[PDB]
Amino acid sequence: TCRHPLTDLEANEQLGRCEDSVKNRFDRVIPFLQVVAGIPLGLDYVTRVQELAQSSLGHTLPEELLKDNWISGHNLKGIFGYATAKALTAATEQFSASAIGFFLDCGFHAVDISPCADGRLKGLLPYILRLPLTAFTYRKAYAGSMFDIEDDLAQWEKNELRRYREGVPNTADQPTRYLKIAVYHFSTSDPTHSGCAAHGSNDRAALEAALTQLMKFREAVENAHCCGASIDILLIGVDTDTDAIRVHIPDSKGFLNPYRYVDNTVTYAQTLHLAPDEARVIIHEAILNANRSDGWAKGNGVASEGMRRFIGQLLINNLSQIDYVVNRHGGRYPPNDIGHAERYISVGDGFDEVQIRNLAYYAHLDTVEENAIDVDVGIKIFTKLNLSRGLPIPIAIHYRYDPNVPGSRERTVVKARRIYNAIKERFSSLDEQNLLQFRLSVQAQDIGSPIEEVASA
Amino acid sequence: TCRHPLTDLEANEQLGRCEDSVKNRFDRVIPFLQVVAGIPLGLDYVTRVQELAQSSLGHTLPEELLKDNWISGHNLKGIFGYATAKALTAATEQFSASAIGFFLDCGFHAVDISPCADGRLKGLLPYILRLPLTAFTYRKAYAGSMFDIEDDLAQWEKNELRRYREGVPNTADQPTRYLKIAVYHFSTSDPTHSGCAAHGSNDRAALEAALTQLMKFREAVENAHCCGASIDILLIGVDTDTDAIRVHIPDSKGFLNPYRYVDNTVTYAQTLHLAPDEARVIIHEAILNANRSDGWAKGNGVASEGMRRFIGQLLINNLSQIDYVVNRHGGRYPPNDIGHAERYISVGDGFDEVQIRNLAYYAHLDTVEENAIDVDVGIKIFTKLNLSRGLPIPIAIHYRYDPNVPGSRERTVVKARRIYNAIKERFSSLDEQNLLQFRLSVQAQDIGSPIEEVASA
Ligand SMILES: [Zn+2]
Ligand SMILES: [Zn+2]
Repeated sequence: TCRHPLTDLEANEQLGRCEDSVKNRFDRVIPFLQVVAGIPLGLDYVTRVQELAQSSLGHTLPEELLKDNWISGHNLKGIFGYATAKALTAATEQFSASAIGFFLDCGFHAVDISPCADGRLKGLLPYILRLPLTAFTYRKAYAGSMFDIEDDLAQWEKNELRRYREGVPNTADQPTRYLKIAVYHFSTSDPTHSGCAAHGSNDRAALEAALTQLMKFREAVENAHCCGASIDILLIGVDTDTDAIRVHIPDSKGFLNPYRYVDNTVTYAQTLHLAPDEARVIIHEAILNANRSDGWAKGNGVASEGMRRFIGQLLINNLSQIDYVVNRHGGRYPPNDIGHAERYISVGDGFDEVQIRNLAYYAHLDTVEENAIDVDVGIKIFTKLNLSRGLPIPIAIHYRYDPNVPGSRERTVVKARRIYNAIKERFSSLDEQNLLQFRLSVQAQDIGSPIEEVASA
Repeated sequence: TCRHPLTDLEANEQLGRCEDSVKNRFDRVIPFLQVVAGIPLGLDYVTRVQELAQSSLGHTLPEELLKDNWISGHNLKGIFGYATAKALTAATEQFSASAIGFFLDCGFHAVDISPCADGRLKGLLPYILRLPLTAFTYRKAYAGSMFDIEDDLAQWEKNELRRYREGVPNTADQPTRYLKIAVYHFSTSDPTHSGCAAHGSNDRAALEAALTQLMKFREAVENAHCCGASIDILLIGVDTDTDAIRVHIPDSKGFLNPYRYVDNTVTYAQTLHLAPDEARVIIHEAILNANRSDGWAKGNGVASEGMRRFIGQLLINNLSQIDYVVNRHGGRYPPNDIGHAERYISVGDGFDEVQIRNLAYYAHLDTVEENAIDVDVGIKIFTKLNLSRGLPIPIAIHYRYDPNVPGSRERTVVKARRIYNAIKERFSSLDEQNLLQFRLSVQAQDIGSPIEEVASA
């Protein structure tokens, strides 16, 4: 078990430290609750619980959570909800140009990544791809990578208008394109149970669904606008057991083949014992041989220089993540980490500060009526994850708003409260048992904006 | 009672003929139902009902509506729903460049009108303003003229991108602007009961709400984009009793004063006995005196030539509608026509083919969860309008889709069925009594596209 020459050691250590700290903050709540349940409800109950909470979780608890526990029993569910919300707040607060130039040199003025809403793909940008979130990098996760065409088209139009009017990334005459990346996931160890649940854990079904959505988006962009407007499409598959990516190389015209791809597992295997420059040569030629391969991978021409450079950089970055997983877990995630191990249900736009693998179940929705199935899937997952142990389900309803648009924050807060009430009236049996805990938050759309808590009522 | 020299007589006759035909098609159903209720449920019930329907409504009825009526009683509610749907279909089927040049000469490359969702404002474009619906004219009605800023901003961005890329209306360097018109309504005879129900029938409240929304949209456009991007705003008030408009004249910088306006009632009064050219001179100077007036109407500078020409054309067009109302109803709508007299509830994008005053109650919504209050208001209105007489409430769920975007039609049909089910589960008491009848339809976003019925399940 040696180290790859291209591994980013200090970045790996930093990422591991952040992951460990956040997961520990979320996980230490349960032992504290178990200790609390053994404290008699005497006259010293409140003081003892408060000092124990200060010693364990680093914060105290509101007296309303403990004031009437002597007559109403231990308020373990309320303490759990409060502690989970505090852990999420602490994680976000603790988290809180070169990428644009690199994208421009590769021939793109904007990169749009649409991975699956699976929790195992949450850390796709900071861990698997090592791509920072910039003003021109977007991450819109959907269930089964089934991203919506209309909003992507609107984003494309907005970016093109910005290029035409101000040329913020670059002037409109530059021959750069809009890059849309679709990410599917699969499990090598358990293909039939640990795959994409949106497609019945069928690897090829997820692959073809993502490819079809990419093709539909490209054709919609072509149809909606004239003068030969077009976009570039990229397809990436992630093995959730080893966090290794296979990138489907487009041909000269940009079409993607489900069989023409570069797999980073064999690349890591065959570049382990070489030297940095030689490994870079290896991946540079390997992209070419994969793109020029025949048979089922028959492709017309070869991909552009920018495409190949971008894919090579992606593979080099993913090598560090493969090495990170090998170091931390001996080459494969533990059996508990292979499946669902989420700590809370994220509803709305999600958090850009806690992009950690298998931390939360994300349900991209603006209305419960439109995407109820995501909420039901999350509740079903947490029924086994949490309700089996008797713990309540924590739900963070987070939304982003644009401060430039007048009245946007109030509308966003109203939307958050509406979502909270809709999730309340559904699963009303779980509500009556206090098995659902909520926290509502809003944030400005700018990167690094503070997160503001809002009252549930 | 003489005729205004500027009245468009043949256009008035044509409009009156269409209004009469559509309203008669909708209204003749009830007498037919009353005749049907007197037919004994013998062996000749089906044949007699079918021949009566052919003689009266011009179409037959499905046998399933009448096959089991002998044991289940008269199916008057089902026949009512079917006949109302057929009447709407007949009206739409019967309904089924110069404007762009006129807009360009006035300095606008796109006109966006956002009237109140009141049924009395339904015929605002073809009757009150005489403005045809073109590829660059949009009509987005909202309750209380409370139009949404985000979609308007998206439409502005799309239009500007089209100008920059292809210059379909005109090239981007042309000094034209995007024109946004907000229309509020008021009642002269019954100000406190027949005003804007979204603002408690308060005229000044509706005026200031519309003005505030226009100002918010202008400031949002200014903030979201640099290089001094801006839009033009116009405010119009409509007296639903006489269909007369007062247009608030902007000053040199485009700001609007709630007190600086030209009223078309006094204009019609003072131009009745003059000649066409003299009347045109009168309205041309009247715009100037109103815009230069002082006191509460103090404004900085005078409006541009294009603005004044557009407002003058609007007033000249509205003169014909004032004359039309004077001819048909003796100067004021009948007391039954002053209030609510709608025939069905339109849910979704509405119909561009039946723009007739007080024909339908429109509820602009994509989700019942988001805009439930519109549905409740419509149900409350039709409880007095229809449920008092024992008739069911007819609801047309209509939506528009873009054929260019792949999979758009299927998504739209799914959305229509979802809306239908959501309205079904709400007001379930009305559903169980068969007091809600539905028809679901989709249409391509292009003007003049056919309307396609879809099954409720
Ligand atoms: Zn998935
Ligand atoms: Zn109104």
